Amino acid sequence: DWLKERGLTTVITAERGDGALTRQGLEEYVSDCVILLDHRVENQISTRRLRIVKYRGTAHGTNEYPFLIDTDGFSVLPVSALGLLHQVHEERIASGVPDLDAMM
Amino acid sequence: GIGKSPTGIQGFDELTLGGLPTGRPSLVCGSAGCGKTLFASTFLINGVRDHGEPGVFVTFEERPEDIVNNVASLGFELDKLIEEEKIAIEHIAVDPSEVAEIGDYDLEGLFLRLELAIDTVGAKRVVLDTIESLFSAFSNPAILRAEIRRLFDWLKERGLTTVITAERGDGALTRQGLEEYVSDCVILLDHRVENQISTRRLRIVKYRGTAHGTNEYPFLIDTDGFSVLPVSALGLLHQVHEERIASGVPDLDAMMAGGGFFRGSSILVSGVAGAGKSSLAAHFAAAACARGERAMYFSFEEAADQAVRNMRSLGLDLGRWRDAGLLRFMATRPTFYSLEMHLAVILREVMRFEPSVVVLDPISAFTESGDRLEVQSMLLRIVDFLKNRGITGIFTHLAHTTDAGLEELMDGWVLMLNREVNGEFNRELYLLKARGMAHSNQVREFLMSDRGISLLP
Amino acid sequence: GIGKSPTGIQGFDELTLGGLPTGRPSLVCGSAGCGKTLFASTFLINGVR
Amino acid sequence: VRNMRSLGLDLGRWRDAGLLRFMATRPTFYSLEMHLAVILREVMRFEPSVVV
Amino acid sequence: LDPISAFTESGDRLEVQSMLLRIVDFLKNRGITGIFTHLAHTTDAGL
Amino acid sequence: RRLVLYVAGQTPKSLAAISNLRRICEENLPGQYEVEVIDLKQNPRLAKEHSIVAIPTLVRELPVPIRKIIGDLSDKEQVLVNLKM
Ligand SMILES: Nc1ncnc2c1ncn2[C@@H]1O[C@H](COP(=O)(O)OP(=O)(O)OP(=O)(O)O)[C@@H](O)[C@H]1O
Ligand SMILES: Nc1ncnc2c1ncn2[C@@H]1O[C@H](COP(=O)(O)OP(=O)(O)O)[C@@H](O)[C@H]1O
Ligand SMILES: Nc1ncnc2c1ncn2[C@@H]1O[C@H](COP(=O)(O)OP(=O)(O)O)[C@@H](O)[C@H]1O
Ligand SMILES: [Mg+2]
Ligand SMILES: [Mg+2]
Ligand SMILES: [Mg+2]
Repeated sequence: DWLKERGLTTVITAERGDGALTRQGLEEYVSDCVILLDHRVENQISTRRLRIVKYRGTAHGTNEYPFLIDTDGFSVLPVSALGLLHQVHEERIASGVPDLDAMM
Repeated sequence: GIGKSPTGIQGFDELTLGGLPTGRPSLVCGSAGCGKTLFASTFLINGVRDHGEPGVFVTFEERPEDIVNNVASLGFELDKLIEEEKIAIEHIAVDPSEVAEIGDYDLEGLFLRLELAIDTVGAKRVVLDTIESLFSAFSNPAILRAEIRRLFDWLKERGLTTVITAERGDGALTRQGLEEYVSDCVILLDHRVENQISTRRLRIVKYRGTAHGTNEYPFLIDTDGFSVLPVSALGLLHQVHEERIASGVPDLDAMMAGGGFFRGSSILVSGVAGAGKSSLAAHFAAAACARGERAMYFSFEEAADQAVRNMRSLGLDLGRWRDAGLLRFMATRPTFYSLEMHLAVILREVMRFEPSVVVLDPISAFTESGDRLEVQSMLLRIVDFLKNRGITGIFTHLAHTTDAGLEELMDGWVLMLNREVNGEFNRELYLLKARGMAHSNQVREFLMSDRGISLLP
Repeated sequence: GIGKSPTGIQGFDELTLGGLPTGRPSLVCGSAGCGKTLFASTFLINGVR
Repeated sequence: VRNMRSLGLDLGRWRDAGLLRFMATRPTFYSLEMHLAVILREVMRFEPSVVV
Repeated sequence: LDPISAFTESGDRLEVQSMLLRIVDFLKNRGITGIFTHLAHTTDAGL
Repeated sequence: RRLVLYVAGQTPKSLAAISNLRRICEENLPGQYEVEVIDLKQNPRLAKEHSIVAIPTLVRELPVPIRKIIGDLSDKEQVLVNLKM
């Protein structure tokens, strides 16, 4: 209440547990934004996923997005950000095979 | 029959055969993030703004600022609806720190404040949010049990329509045993992830007093709010027309009696990659536009500019019609949205534009977006919506003949073949079926060029 | 609309439509080794830098 | 009706005289049990000689 | 990219398709000419 | 030295509450603080203004940090210990 009261942007780290997304019931308290990070192994291959369980106040992504930790740090290239806005060009490229190039 | 209160959500209302029961409590169960609070909020907002019923929102955890901000984005104005007192918000918060319990206590202030709000707003609808904090605050469980049993009895006793928000838990649909209490209507909201794709479903577990839908209905939360387009509402009542549509290919049009396929029918264009399904769809759209009619070309494979300069080689100047404002391009990838939002966006834009020919290319792109049943449900809903609106639907599908079980409805079928014979590839096309008319049964070889698609003699 | 604080992570920011809410608490859940501590660390570092 | 009218079968005549019944129900409208129940109930009520 | 089919068993079909779609979209947005080599067994992998 | 007692109606709980308040205040100790009794039924609004939920309630505002006691004040010793300073 005091952090909200003086207006700071706060991020809380909590463990998952066994029954719910938290073992100490901090979900009871923080409901403005809940982000679940998972690290699951399938066929011996382990992958890291991120999910926005509940973000109160506006729309957001709801799928599980695989993320990566690299030298830069967190990197997330969601497949839902791709758009069909591709500027086309009227030039031609040379394959290097004259016969194939002339065929078209 | 029994009374029912509409909740604004058309799909849920028609699923329930009128809406939630009037004068009885309703339970909304579901884990965090399912949308119970928004469900109650739209309940109250729609009741006040469409059916003239004042509302009261008694929240035990969230503050009024949070309650208003949650729905501020959906387009409602709780600030204005309170600024006018059509919905009255009561933040009933109890702090156990300064509470010491000696003797027996009754939650009398709860009743007094709730009655004051009801009389102030002339309320008929009530929402009870996060009633688990009430149990968590006080220590004596029996007193709280008796008090809210009296509260529910009192709400029924003065005849208000109440909706209660409850968490799910681990064993049953509720963790505090509010099912023991509320059995008039139970609605379970679920948010399940499969193959990394998360979907939101609604189910009416128990609705006492009349029939209702029993399946799990996938719903969506959008700018409007809750939207539910159940697949069980589709009906086979389609007004038919005796007019004909022009495909834009004179030879193909003459091949069939009457000059073309019947208007408002579903036309499938099947073929292998490179057959010319997109070319035929573009021909249809351009022919529709040339007559002064509107047309939409939903593309899940190409951008607008790329499609333009692909068709400009065939001579179809789609830029002219798009620039004059008679042709619309979407160019949306299958993975951009979920199936529900794909359906919703298609329906919304089709309704807004009011076109005469809608070309979906290709319907096979949604193959791996979900299970076969979900994609089939989306396609069936789209086809039924178009047929009810009386719009000519041109669906392009890729071939590997039967493709995905959606040919089962199509009125007309055009198969385009690109065969390898005699050390060279030849193009052909034929009408696999054309309902309600006689048509040529010849595999007419054609040859696409700058003048367009032209069938050989 | 509501305020939002970017966290440096472009993908997460565009997923959230701006980032985490400003002036409100955010919960990061996950078992050991998921990356909650690093999430918070880059949050602070990107916010400052 | 207008698909069969091309073949010459004037189903409108028999439907209008009251000797032919059409249901036109989608598979997903009901569950399997209610599909069966509706079919049985209407067949019993109408008492026809040919069900297609 | 030679060959795009090499990623067949790296994961499920959906994950590999997501990776390939992201790569193709990135290249097309950058306006680079992408030459992908795939092995045949015609349609190969839905890409 | 001010105390407020919120009750509702001629309820057995509220009547016993005020009677027990009389008893603990008089027999146990002198008149260190002044009591004011408010019956909520006539003014439901005041219930919202003071943020009252469970009847009966005994609230002290003399110290900066508020303190409430919920119930009918049956335990004399516990009530006195909670109100002692
Ligand atoms: N000017 C032209 N002259 C002859 N053939 C042409 C011309 N322009 C395009 N084509 C043919 O059109 C073919 C593409 O047709 P189209 O895009 O309609 O096919 P499609 O079935 O929709 O393809 P896809 O499976 O890629 O979506 C090209 O492969 C080329 O063979
Ligand atoms: N503008 C919006 N557009 C789409 N979805 C929204 C919007 N605002 C909120 N939501 C959805 O509402 C959910 C929270 O709803 P709410 O009912 O308040 O929480 P809960 O489901 O835990 O009761 C979020 O997880 C989010 O998906
Ligand atoms: N330089 C690095 N490159 C890639 N990954 C790293 C690097 N440093 C740490 N990590 C990852 O961070 C993880 C621990 O992150 P941290 O959030 O501190 O623990 P937890 O996830 O338990 O809160 C390690 O399991 C490791 O995979
Ligand atoms: Mg909620
Ligand atoms: Mg195409
Ligand atoms: Mg850690």
